[PDB]
Amino acid sequence: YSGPKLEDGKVTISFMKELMQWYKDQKKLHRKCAYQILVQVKEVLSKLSTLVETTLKETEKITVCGDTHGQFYDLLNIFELNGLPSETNPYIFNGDFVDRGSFSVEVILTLFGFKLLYPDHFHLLRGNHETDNMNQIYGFEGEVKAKYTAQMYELFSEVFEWLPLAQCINGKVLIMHGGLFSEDGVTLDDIRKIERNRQPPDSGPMCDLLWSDPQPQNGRSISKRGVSCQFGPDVTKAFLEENNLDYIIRSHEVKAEGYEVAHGGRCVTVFSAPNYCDQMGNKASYIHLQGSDLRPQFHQFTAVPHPNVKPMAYA
Ligand SMILES: C[C@]1(C(=O)O)[C@@H]2CC[C@@H](O2)[C@@]1(C)C(=O)O
Ligand SMILES: [Zn+2]
Ligand SMILES: [Zn+2]
Repeated sequence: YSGPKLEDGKVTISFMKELMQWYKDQKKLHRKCAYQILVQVKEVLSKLSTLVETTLKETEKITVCGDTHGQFYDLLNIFELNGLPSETNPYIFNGDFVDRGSFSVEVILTLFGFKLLYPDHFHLLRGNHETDNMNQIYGFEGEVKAKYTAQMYELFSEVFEWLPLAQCINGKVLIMHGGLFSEDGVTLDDIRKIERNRQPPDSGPMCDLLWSDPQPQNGRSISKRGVSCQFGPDVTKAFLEENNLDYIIRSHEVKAEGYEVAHGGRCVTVFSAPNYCDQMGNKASYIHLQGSDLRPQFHQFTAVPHPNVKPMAYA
């Protein structure tokens, strides 16, 4: 084995650079190194609140990306366009790192590596795909079994359970993969108190955070997905008012231009998987936010070439 190795059992920037190249070239991280990253990131994640609360000073910025779905080559492209993560270039990836795309193992170990390297500046929130039900069906379990073992997959599942569910920046912008709630009256403190180390329930706020979608019309609707609800602009306004927030950023739906701003400015979607599943033809975006100005700035990008593996090849 001549690939990337941890230094004194820990991730370093030189290791991350070697890993990205190893992966670009379609090579596999030694099972022992993958194991070490999984055990170490589980420890880090298990210490975090369900609601990560981050302060951005007025000179600081942060980049928010939505779903990536195993599109490793597009992930590399985000880092080339926007710079590598660092203490001065923080990232939030908003769920759905795996499944559908056929380089899910490469995406997740790269993201985990950076979480380890910059724990206070590199943020991962759970998506509806960081769950067992979903992985068993949509490729990630298949991909892990092919590249490693069922045992490695079980370890991934355990780590996913520790991913936080939401992140609030400056007490003003709340970020979650899915969206808001099937019931009124949910508070930031309620989110902080969610016992999140589990597979999500079929209902309730942990389910909603991972699964809900905005709708244009006032009210709530039963979701077409068969889980959670669609929520209207009235739901969003009431939630922001109670919680003294300005707006929410969420992901979880493909958008032709990579983003959408709904509810009169209150509910932003960001989606970071361009030409989703080699078929959608959509643009992707990431968002920049600055401490001095938390309004969202959208940066669009398009798909780049990848090796000839079809989406869902391991599904
Ligand atoms: C279909 C998607 C998925 O399966 O995760 C994929 C495409 C849009 C968004 O990401 C989606 C709807 C989601 O629910 O996360
Ligand atoms: Zn998704
Ligand atoms: Zn989703």
